[PDB]
Amino acid sequence: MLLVKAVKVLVMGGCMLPIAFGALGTGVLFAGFNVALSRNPEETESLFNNTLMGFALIETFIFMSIGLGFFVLFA
Amino acid sequence: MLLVKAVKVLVMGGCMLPIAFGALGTGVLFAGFNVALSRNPEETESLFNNTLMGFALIETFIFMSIGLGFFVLFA
Amino acid sequence: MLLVKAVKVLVMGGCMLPIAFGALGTGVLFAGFNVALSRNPEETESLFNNTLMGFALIETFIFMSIGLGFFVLFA
Amino acid sequence: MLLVKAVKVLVMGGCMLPIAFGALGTGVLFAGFNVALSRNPEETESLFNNTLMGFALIETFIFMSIGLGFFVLFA
Amino acid sequence: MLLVKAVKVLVMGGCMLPIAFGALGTGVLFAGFNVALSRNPEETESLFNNTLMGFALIETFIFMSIGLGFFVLFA
Amino acid sequence: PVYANRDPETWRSAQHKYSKYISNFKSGDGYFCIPEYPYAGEVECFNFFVSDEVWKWAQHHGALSPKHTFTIVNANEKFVHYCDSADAFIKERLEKRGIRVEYNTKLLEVHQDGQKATFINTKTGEKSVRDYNNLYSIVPSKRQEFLDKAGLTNGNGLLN
Amino acid sequence: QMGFSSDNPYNKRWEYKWKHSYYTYPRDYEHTEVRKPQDSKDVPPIYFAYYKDFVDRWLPGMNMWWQRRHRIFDKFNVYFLPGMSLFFYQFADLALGFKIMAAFPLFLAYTRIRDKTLDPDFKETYLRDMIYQNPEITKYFNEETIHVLDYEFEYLPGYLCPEKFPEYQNKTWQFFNTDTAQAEGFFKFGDVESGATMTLKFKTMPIPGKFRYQVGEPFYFYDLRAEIKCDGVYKEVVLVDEKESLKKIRPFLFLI
Amino acid sequence: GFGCFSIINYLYGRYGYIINESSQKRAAQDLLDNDMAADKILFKNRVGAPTRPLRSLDDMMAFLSGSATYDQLADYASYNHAMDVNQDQQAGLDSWMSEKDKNMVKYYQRSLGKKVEGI
Amino acid sequence: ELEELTETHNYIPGAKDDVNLRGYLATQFAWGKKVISFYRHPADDFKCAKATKNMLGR
Ligand SMILES: CCCCCCCCCCCCCCCCCC(=O)OC[C@H](COP(=O)([O-])OCC[N+](C)(C)C)OC(=O)CCCCCCCCCCCCCCCCC
Ligand SMILES: CCCCCCCCCCCCCCCCCC(=O)OC[C@H](COP(=O)([O-])OCC[N+](C)(C)C)OC(=O)CCCCCCCCCCCCCCCCC
Ligand SMILES: Nc1ncnc2c1ncn2[C@@H]1O[C@H](COP(=O)(O)OP(=O)(O)OP(=O)(O)O)[C@@H](O)[C@H]1O
Ligand SMILES: [Mg+2]
Repeated sequence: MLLVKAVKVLVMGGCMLPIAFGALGTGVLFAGFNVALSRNPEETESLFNNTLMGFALIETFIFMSIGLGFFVLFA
Repeated sequence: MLLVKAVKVLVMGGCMLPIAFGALGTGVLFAGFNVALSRNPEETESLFNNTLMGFALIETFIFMSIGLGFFVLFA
Repeated sequence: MLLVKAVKVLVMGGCMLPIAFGALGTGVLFAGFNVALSRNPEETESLFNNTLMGFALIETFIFMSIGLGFFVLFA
Repeated sequence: MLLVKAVKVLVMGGCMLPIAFGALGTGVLFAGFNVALSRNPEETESLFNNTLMGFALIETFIFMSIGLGFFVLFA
Repeated sequence: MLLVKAVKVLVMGGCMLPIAFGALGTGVLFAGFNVALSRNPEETESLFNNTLMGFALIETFIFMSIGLGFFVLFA
Repeated sequence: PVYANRDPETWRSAQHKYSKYISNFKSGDGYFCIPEYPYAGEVECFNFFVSDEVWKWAQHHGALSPKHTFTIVNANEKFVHYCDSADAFIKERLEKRGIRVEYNTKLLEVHQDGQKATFINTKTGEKSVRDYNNLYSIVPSKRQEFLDKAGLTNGNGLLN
Repeated sequence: QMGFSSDNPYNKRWEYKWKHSYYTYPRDYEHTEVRKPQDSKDVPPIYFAYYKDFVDRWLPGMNMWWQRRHRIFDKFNVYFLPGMSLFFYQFADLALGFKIMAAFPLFLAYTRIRDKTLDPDFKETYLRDMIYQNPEITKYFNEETIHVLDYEFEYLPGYLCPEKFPEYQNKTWQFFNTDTAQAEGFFKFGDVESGATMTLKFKTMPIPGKFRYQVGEPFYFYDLRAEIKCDGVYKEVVLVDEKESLKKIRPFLFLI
Repeated sequence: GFGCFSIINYLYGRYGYIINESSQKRAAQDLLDNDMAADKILFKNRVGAPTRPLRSLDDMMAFLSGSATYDQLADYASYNHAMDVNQDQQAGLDSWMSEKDKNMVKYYQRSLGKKVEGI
Repeated sequence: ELEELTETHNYIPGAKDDVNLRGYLATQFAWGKKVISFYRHPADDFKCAKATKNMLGR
């Protein structure tokens, strides 16, 4: 119990890995949105919406991990 | 016995590794969408329809990992 | 004995590494497909064909490892 | 004995690492083949052949790794 | 004794790391060849020869590692 | 169904006709022609021993008609000129397998319309016409004059 | 001969080809004349839809297998596959793999019995393209004015003469086949514009094409003859002669 | 394929001892020989727990090559009370132990359902 | 006419009308603006399937 609990909490730390890759995926995404915006600003709003939209797909994995994290942390 | 259990949970944490790369792969996919959209927005629908399709395959593997995750945790 | 089993279950977890690279590798292939499409959307057919074919080889390696995983887990 | 045996099966798992990079390497190769095609789709057969050839060389490493695996697993 | 023998087997597995990067490096090189080929396919023979040469130099490092592996495995 | 020893330069990477000589021999008369010595590919291009084994299977399950004919048309008198041990072994093995041979006969013309092959017996100077359905020939060589005009070759046309 | 035949009088050479969109079968068979309300039975009996499916779909399907039963009596279907099924059927209770390896040879037999009992269908569009390219036929026949008076096409039984077709004297091929897979038939044609009639006799056999293992054309016309008859002129056209065709191409000898 | 795989899996169940029973008897006594050697060279504290397997290289191998070495140490680390006692010893509270206190882990193993003798 | 549609299970509105004006009025702001194809039956299925050298029929 206490022995397995120790590795349980350790696994919960692993959930902070997507938190890292999600940040990098964000920095890269908005970079493409900016450079792409400059080449064709006529559709700014279109690009902008798709930008945040894409980001929503990033925090997806984030919440999924934390959910899976606390789950195995107690299941 | 108790050791393999501590390893079973440890492996279940590793399942959050694709959850990390899936986020990064998304920011890259959506970045290409913006640049591709700014390049030729007249063909948005085609460029777009292919985007979600790719993403569907992306998180499919993510769910697949969770499958093997709970398997080794209970099998 | 017991430890060798503990390592076997661990090696089974390592199989989720290609699962991570497959997601990133997939986002990249579909990222370029978008841009490659916007550059010349007239050739949707050929480009799209090459996408899934490439995707096949990508996922082929994914399940190859999973097969290798269960193998070492019971052999 | 069992310790050396534990490392044997452990290395057998490590062979799945090139499998991950082989998946990523494949997406990059085909992503370029797509872009390379949209640029000048006149050379489908040429670009297509050069693509699969490079992919064949990749499987050489993949199979080479697995070969090294079973070898070290029993020798 | 048995411990150093175990590490010898462990280092033998480490040789699969260049194998992974060698596979990824192969896809990258051929991707550059494909795109560089479609842009100027008239001189395919030149680009083609330079490609395989690089691939040979890549396997050079690959074979070096394996050679290094068996060396420390028995020396 | 006319095949040769080398591939022309007009074939692309998608043409594999070379590999269909043994496969696509469902029936008919087959002729393996050898030109007059000197020629290139004496022993490295002799594929009449693999075809026999592959065609022995076709007769077993019916892929190859039972009324077929395969004969080796050798313009020369011996297969290996500068090695009697090898040539004696070949002629010994060809008979053991059941293959027929015709010496002093060289291919002369090929009609692509009606599949007619014109052979000529250099010994008797008698030419004949034979229907073919799977024809293989080793490309014949030819002496270059610039080496004879300079007075370097000797006889056949090889360097002295 | 057409194996699949119901009591329906019309379109006998298309009964197995036509895929109707009916939920069930029509109350009566296609009328050949205008009938009276009392000639037919209102509100047909109970369980009529099931009866029709048996006499219009099941029964003519079994009449096809019975009509061409001589093509499935090979030692492979008769002894080998049933014997293979009994060998594993004795161990069916030990594991599931025995149930499978015992039923597979039965599913394999049904597939060979299924394909071998079907009516032999040649590529009729290839045929009409061949005769309409001949000038001696287009002089009296045209697709806009031609009509069919009779049609016959059936497999030939047993092995043929072992001098014209020595291929079939192969004990390995005989183990799988009792028939030749060749077919013979004719076509009774008429032209309503010119008033001409001709009997288009043809013999077919399977041939290999361009590949090693697969058949190219299961029904290749190696003999195609037309005996044209007009007001007072009789012509005999030979589109494909067997003496010249059998010297170039040989049959295929299906296995399995 | 399923037919062959499902069959060989049965023959290996019904039969199979014809060729592997020797390797099983070999690993049986071998698993007892290394266990017997572990008890000879291993630090057992006042309770039967190998708390110092890293004392030397031979102890590390004897601990890994054993079957019960993982259990005697895991069941001890899982008993919250025995770890509470150890936490007190580290702080400076220690004393002598009776025969009943020495078996505190054996009582814990028995409660889980383990078959332990010598209480 | 309404009975014939019901008895033939042509219960897709406007399928047998050459100009399904009612369908255009209902799709003026629909996503993927489309009207039912002419004489479309809810039971017909023209789906095909092929196998090629490549996967997924490509
Ligand atoms: C020891 C006992 C023997 C084993 C018992 C086996 C029972 C077999 C009968 C029940 C199974 C029915 C399954 C049918 C599923 C497919 C539908 C179908 O039938 O398609 C027909 C199809 C009809 O054609 P079709 O449906 O493929 O396409 C028709 C195309 N159009 C519409 C254009 C016309 O024909 C066949 O499949 C071939 C005939 C198969 C015959 C089926 C088995 C008949 C068994 C006869 C002997 C039974 C003796 C017992 C009687 C004793 C006296 C009481
Ligand atoms: C409470 C009563 C019960 C209600 C039951 C459900 C009611 C359903 C109401 C009808 C709407 C159904 C949505 C269908 C999608 C219509 C939009 C569309 O076609 O996409 C075009 C869209 C929109 O194109 P557009 O040009 O028309 O609109 C663009 C919108 N703006 C203007 C804002 C940009 O474009 C696409 O091509 C996307 C293609 C993907 C569409 C995804 C379809 C997924 C669903 C299909 C599977 C469903 C089968 C379920 C079977 C279950 C069997 C058990
Ligand atoms: N080009 C095609 N593409 C897709 N499916 C096809 C094609 N040709 C045939 N099929 C399918 O295979 C079936 C059989 O084809 P087949 O040519 O034998 O029909 P057929 O009526 O006998 O033609 P014909 O009258 O010329 O003899 C067809 O009913 C069809 O479902
Ligand atoms: Mg037909």
